[PDB]
Amino acid sequence: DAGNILPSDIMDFVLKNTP
Amino acid sequence: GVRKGWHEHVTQDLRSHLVHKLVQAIFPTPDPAALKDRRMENLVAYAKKVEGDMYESANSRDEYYHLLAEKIYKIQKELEEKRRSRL
Amino acid sequence: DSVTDSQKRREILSRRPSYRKILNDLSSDAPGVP
Repeated sequence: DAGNILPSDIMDFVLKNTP
Repeated sequence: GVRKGWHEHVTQDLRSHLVHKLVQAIFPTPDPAALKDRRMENLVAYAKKVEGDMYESANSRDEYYHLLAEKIYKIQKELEEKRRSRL
Repeated sequence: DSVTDSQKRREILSRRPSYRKILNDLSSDAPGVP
């Protein structure tokens, strides 16, 4: 494992978007 | 017979498709203003950097896909758990 | 469990319905033509 998870900020934006 | 043709049968084009899909995985459809936004570039930057770690650590084509496949599932779970509140 | 995180994880994939689905389907046609 070399960090397969993202920092919160990236996730925070993408979820805030919902097409 | 077999020396160092590993990276010879793997093209940049193939990888380009992988990185593009890597972005799609997180952001399926960004709007015109989002695409030209810094956040998007940072998102691509993630895909670009992760692409780097994969190629370096893969060592094998099967592993190359395997690492990405698990990685995408990990994000997918995280996104889903997040959506629970943001309904 | 955190030590053998990689090993323990590997076992889960072997019984991951969606992972197996996306793993088989997606790799079935890696795009790549100049």
